[PDB]
Amino acid sequence: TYYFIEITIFLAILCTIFIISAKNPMVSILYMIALFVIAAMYLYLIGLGIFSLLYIMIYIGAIAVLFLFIITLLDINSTELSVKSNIRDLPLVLISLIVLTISGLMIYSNDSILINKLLEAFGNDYNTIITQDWFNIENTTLLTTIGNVLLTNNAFILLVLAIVLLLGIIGPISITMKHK
Amino acid sequence: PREAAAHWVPFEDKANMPDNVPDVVEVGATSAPLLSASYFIGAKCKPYNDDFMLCREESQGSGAIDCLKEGRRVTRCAVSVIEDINKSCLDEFRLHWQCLEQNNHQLSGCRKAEALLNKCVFTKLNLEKKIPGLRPDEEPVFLKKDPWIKPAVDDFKSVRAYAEAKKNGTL
Amino acid sequence: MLILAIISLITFVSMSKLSDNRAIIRLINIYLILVLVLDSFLYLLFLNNQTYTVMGELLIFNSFTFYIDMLIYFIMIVISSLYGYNLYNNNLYKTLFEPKKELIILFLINILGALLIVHSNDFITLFVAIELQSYSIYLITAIYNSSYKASKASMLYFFMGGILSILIAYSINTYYSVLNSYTLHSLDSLIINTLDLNLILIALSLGLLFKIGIAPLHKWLISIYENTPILITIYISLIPKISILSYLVLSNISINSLVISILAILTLLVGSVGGLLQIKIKRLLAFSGLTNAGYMMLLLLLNNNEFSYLYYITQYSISHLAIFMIIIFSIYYINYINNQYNPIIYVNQLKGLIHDNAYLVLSMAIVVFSFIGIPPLLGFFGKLNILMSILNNGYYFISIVLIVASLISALYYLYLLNVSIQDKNNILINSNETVSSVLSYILSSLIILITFGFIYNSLIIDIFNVYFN
Amino acid sequence: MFIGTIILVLSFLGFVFNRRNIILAFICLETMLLGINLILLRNSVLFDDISGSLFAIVIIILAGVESAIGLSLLVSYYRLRGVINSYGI
Amino acid sequence: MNTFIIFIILIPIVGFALLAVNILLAVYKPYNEKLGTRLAFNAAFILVAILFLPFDLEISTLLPYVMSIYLVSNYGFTIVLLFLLILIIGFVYEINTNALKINKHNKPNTDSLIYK
Amino acid sequence: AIPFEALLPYGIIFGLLTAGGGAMQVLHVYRNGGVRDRFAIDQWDSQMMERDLRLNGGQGRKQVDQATAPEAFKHNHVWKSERPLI
Amino acid sequence: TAAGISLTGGRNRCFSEWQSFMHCTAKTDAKSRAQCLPNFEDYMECLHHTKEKARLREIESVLKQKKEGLEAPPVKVIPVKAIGLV
Amino acid sequence: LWARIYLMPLLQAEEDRQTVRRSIAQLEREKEIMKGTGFDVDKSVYNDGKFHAPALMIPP
Amino acid sequence: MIINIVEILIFLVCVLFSVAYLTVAERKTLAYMQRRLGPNFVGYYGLLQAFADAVKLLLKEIVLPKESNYIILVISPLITLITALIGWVVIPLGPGITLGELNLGILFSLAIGSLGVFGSLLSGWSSNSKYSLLGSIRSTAQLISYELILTSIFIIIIMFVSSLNITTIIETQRVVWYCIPLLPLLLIFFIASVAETARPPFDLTESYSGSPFVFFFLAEYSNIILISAFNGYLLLGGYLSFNYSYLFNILFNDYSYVSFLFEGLINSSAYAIKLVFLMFSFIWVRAAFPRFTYDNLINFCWIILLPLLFGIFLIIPSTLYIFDSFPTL
Ligand SMILES: CCCCC/C=C/C/C=C/CCCCCCCC(=O)O[C@H](COC(=O)CCCCCCCCCCCCCCC)COP(=O)(O)OCC[N+](C)(C)C
Repeated sequence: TYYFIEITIFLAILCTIFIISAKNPMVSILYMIALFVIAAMYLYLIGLGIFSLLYIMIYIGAIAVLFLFIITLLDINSTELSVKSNIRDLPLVLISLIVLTISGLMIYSNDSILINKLLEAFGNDYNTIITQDWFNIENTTLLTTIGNVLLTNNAFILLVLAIVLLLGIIGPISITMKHK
Repeated sequence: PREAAAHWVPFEDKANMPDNVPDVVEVGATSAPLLSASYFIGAKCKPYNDDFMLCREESQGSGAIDCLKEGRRVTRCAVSVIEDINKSCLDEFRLHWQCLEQNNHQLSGCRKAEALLNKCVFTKLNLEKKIPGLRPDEEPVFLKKDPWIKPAVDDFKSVRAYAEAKKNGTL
Repeated sequence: MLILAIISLITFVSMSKLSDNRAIIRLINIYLILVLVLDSFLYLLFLNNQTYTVMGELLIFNSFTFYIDMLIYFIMIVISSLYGYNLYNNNLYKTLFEPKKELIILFLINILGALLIVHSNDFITLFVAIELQSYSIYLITAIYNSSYKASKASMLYFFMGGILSILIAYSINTYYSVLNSYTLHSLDSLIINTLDLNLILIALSLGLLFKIGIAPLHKWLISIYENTPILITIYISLIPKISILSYLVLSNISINSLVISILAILTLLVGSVGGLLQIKIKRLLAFSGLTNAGYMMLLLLLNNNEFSYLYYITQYSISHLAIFMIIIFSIYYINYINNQYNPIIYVNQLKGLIHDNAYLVLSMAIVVFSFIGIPPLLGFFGKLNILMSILNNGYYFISIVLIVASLISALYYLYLLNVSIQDKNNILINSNETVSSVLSYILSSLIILITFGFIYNSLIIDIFNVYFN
Repeated sequence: MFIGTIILVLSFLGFVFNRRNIILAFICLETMLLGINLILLRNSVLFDDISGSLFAIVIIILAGVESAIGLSLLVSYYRLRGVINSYGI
Repeated sequence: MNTFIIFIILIPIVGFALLAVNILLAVYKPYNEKLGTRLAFNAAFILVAILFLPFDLEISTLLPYVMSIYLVSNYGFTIVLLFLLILIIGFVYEINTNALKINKHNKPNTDSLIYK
Repeated sequence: AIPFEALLPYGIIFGLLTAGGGAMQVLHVYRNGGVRDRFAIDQWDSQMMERDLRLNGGQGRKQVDQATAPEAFKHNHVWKSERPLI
Repeated sequence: TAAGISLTGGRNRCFSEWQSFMHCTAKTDAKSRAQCLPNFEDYMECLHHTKEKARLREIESVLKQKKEGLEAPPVKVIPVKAIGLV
Repeated sequence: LWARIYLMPLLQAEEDRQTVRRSIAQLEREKEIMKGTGFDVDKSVYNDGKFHAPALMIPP
Repeated sequence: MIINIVEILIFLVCVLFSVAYLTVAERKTLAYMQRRLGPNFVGYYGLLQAFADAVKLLLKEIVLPKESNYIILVISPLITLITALIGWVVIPLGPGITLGELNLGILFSLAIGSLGVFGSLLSGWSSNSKYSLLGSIRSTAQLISYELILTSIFIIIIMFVSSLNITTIIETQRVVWYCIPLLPLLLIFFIASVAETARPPFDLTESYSGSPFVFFFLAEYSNIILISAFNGYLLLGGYLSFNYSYLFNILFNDYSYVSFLFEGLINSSAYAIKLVFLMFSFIWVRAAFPRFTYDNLINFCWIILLPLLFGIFLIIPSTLYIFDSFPTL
């Protein structure tokens, strides 16, 4: 049970390709819900069990529900993935795939050197040593510290965020009412 | 400080202390005896423990190696407290931490055994259980009569010993 | 005190009827005036470039940012006067210049999000404020929803703002992955030498800059500015420009960058020669904004660029504001009103404007020659003080490209003049109803600033010398 | 960093070469935000701090609000045109 | 290897088994008679699920606070008070505007009977 | 009055959940070795449980109380080596 | 801010190197910053472990080519079932 | 809470001695690995002279 | 490994029997409320009738219409079956007796309850008819609208415990239950629980064959007992009846397997008697009341219950503030 992270990486690739090539618009949206589940798997896998259920609650249970709710009672035309339509795209898809992929891998590195910048992204092989220290006396888990720092050090960010939630109330109402 | 996830595998080390540092014998008490005698370890070994953590504060970052000589003495003084409490109060110390291994190691559920243990240790080992930072006009929690938080089931050996200490006049 | 206005306002607007909207805006207009007048004495806090950080190194308040918030309030007073006052009392201008119920809500929320960018110190304050102002521009674009062009423009602006917000988020977390930090106060003159922060900080600046309309990605914004109605587009052209550029000028993370110099050369080129053969007045008017944002991308390369910036900002703001208000006024004299949201489109529709209200053409000529940079007017000293910073700091090819770009851009500025001073067959003699006293006084104030504002240059340089040094 | 980088890149290119409908563009936007989340939360775990977790919990809320705003924007796009084209807006 | 994951994998085994039992067990035998544009909708239908999400995002924003409630005592309390009241003001916007109503288009036609 | 037939399927629901809870409690106590479960475990108490598994010798929560620790206790100490996190 | 706050609310893993670098940067003005280059280096490889990855690759390159391998007090791996077995 | 901080230095001295022993063991181990080949294993990669536990071991 | 799989198939046999007999119980008490007998035709006193119905409906013809996604239409039953059943882990039948003791149990119980909306909405896209869509729209709109106030009541209750562990809440409720101070919240939570299953007090959209029917059927009553379990742990006492320390000091003398057996019997008998009274009240409110228009329902949730809930958000931390009573982790 070593290669779990590699498996989630591969399954996420495959799920995005099934997102962007799908018969029916909501077959594509169910593949997105599956990608959210693969994400939450990776987040529990890395050690963040809190966030995975936050993803399942907020992204799956509200955003995907809103999205499916939109696709139901609105009319959306769709062409399917013809080969006549989209292999005119493929040479720039290949060039931009390799370039954007390498370039996203580039900025984790500090060299003057171009491909020493690149292959330090693959210098991964060393197993981190986890030590126990007995300095912490209480059950401050991660949600507790998020609640301490949203509320003391970044209280202003929480209140500007309240203004953003207010805007998310006012705006959709203001569009779709047709006042008398 | 962070905990291991995503396929940690445990490993241990076939080695020894170097000759530079002397032998120190270890604490062999587990969590219920350690939690039982925590306040008496803290009552006797307060200046030793505080000199050890003051060492760790004073020479920052060196840490481990420059504070070994007092990490020796905190372990030895706690071992002294634990064998002291064994040879005087073995049966009710055992009564206490055998209560404590049920009830999620909650100190809230073992009041009638800890009254017996505090009385023995205070008259024979002459160490008192105190909670600091508690100003007056505030009652300590393990002294109060009819607390709101009672355990599910009181242990049978400790309520029997508590009643027999009532009728002996021990307590 | 914006927060007070929003909190008061949506409470008050939910209970008003739609008959009261215009009067509500008048109330807010006067409110903002007394926030300028009764509360600007806070400039005394910022003596000798004393800088504060507020909310735990979260917001940064210096005198630069104080000037920027004063400028944003002045412009909001002008724009809210344009919504809250009638042009004429016809049954025509009531069906043309009509505010929605929730328009001033979104205005004040956007002014809030625009202030929390310039006043920002950390990256999550920057992010949250960028999305606050971005959602507000989405909804200000989409609020006149009985219009095909504005609906299509709001959808386009949603997707093109979403990409360039995810690029900012990628750059921020990419900066976090190499430095356990959020501040650019972390940088402090030594880290930049021993660390390659070039790709990070330049990708940050680029993701911030493509929302202004810099040159490879300019056409989508020109289409949004042509498709929105004429009152909305004077606000959404100005406010993200001055907020995002006032962030990127205060934070000097692209000093002597080759990419920003490439895109500044390209911006000056494609804005000058892009709007030459164009026949719509908002198109013509938006490529002017493209060039004048290029002149700011120039100052992004600079260290210590706060005079040239702030002068050319209030220059461009007054000139921009006045040239949109003049073509609001020319709608009374055109022979053809289409398109209720956008009643004047083609620039040949103002053709006989010297024979009907010649002093509107005097107004127009003044602000157009200040766009060109003619020395008695205020735009000249803006271009002059930009050149004094470009040449001081070694950008010699950039200087000649600036000069050629201004010469090419003078053609389509003067095309407005060339159309308006011309013969027309049927001229006005006698018109019964009058333009708004309150609202033509604003245009005259904006002209008198442009023409007679060179008087106060030495006063302004001395007050500059004390509060920023 | 690999999973967040590749979901962001593949999500971006699926957004760019979308010619088939409009809601693929919405869901590619949301999966881009997911990939940004993945990269940041990994960095927070590796650096032993909450501040990446702070920016991640804030960008969750901002992604939700942008979905609500933009889908009301699509509904108003649809009000006057009772059809959504396949080629795009 | 806990008793948590046998559940996660075993509930599908339950389902896969039962719909197998029916598909394996019952008659198919269909035919034509057994087998077998777009409508418009009111604004409150789409409105309930669009405005649902900003309240849901607030409810899970309280979730970091109510776990940290002891540590931020007297201070995070007031920050949360201000947060809640800022969102209560947008809610009183929403119910003052009568947004979520679907209201009936035909009245008793109140207008009176006048003559000549 | 009271229909016994109406409340008998409630009686079987009650009996099934009662017998399930009782059988499950005895299964938990048999797993622990005669004591109750720990229903809320800290990071501190997680580290304390692994330390006591190290000290007692093999057994789960045998809970030795000894004066001074054994000989193999100084040598059976564990670090955890976690994989690259790709 | 949340400058040095960890997941448990304590100080993060590289807090002490960062606080040493800030102790450096507090008592220095510019023109004199070239001397606190080592502290910053100590911070950066605290973050990313670049020099330790280089060093461990240099030592693993040598232990791969030995027929002898390891003549040392070795390290044992256990299953999680057997932390304190013997 | 006061019980746990009475217990803290007692276990901290423990894990400190375990850290010192296993780190000096690993140091001597890679010294016994790279005998012959001229290479400094005692040298820290950190520029400060403070002691540090090693990390990032090769998987077994 | 023998231990945990025998434990989990004991838990599965208990809960999947008890969701079957809940059906037999609702028919019988609906009958006696209407002054007639329930079923007595199929068992000795009417029992194993849910078995008779399941035996017959696993013999029933499945019709996949002209209009339909076939795959979507038969795995929407399973995704609603599986997430209506997955939430049965975290409920305790005693202190620490769950199928998985995780310290974030309410976050899990709250995340699984939001996964249950899809098999309504998604299965509207099955058999795409213009009336087969907007009925699912009204269904999912009501569903999300009432899980809002469900989540709200949860977060109000966690203001007293400050822990997302579930048996920690029940051990916290030993001093007093949470219905006794917050009895309006018991009324609000009961009606939100009735709405969240779309019970026929709060039903509008009612007003397949075989496997897609029996999966929806089992998911309905598993949701019944699951939200009843949520009510039982965070609002009533979970497994708590009385002290029972004095009775044990009379009866027993030391810890034996019969004493743990007796204690588990008492704890899960208390939990089951809460749950059984709650399911009786579900059927009892089904018997007595007509149904709702969609507008009465949306007006009810968004205009009546939610402002009152905002008032509760303000009032309860303020009284935890006035007396310096903040709960510690
Ligand atoms: C009761 C008064 C209430 C407050 C009124 C404030 C309104 C804000 C309006 C902004 C747009 C209108 C232009 C006004 C320019 C003001 C110049 C100035 O003074 O800005 C200063 C220099 O600006 C700089 O570097 C560069 C600034 C460049 C200015 C270039 C335009 C020149 C011509 C127009 C300005 C002169 C008009 C004077 C007409 C009598 C920098 O900030 P300060 O802390 O010293 O501000 C103090 C102003 N107080 C005292 C009125 C608050």
